[PDB]
Amino acid sequence: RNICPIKGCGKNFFSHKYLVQHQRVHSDDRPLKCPWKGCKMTFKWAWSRTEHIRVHTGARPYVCAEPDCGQTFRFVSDFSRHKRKTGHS
DNA sequence: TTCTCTGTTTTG
DNA sequence: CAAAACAGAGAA
Ligand SMILES: [Zn+2]
Ligand SMILES: [Zn+2]
Ligand SMILES: [Zn+2]
Repeated sequence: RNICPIKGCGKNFFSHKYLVQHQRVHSDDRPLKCPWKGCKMTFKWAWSRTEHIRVHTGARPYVCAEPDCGQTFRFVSDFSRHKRKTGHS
C-alpha cells in the first residue's frame, strides 16, 4: 500500500500520486493565493480556494433540487450534511 | 454556526 | 489523466 514516510502520520493513500501531493501538509508553504484584491489569505489546496472565493462573492451555488425544499448553501460541507439529515437527491 | 482541510470520487 | 468537485472531518 501507499504510506507517508513522515514519522508521525504513517497515513495510507489510495494512489501514489496523491502520496506525493499529500506532502504539502508538512510544508508551511502556501502556494495558492486568494485572487481578491487586498485579501492576504493563502491556501495549499485549490478546493479551499474555490470555496473561500464565495465568501467574497456571497454566491450560494448549491441549490436543493428536492420539491418544497429550496434552501441554498455556500459550501459543499453544508449541502452534504443537509442531504444526510434529509435524504434529498 | 461559518468556514477551511483533506482524502477520494467524478468529470471533462 | 489531472483538475474539479465531493464528503465529511477539523477549526474557530
Ligand atoms: Zn504524511
Ligand atoms: Zn480572500
Ligand atoms: Zn432539501
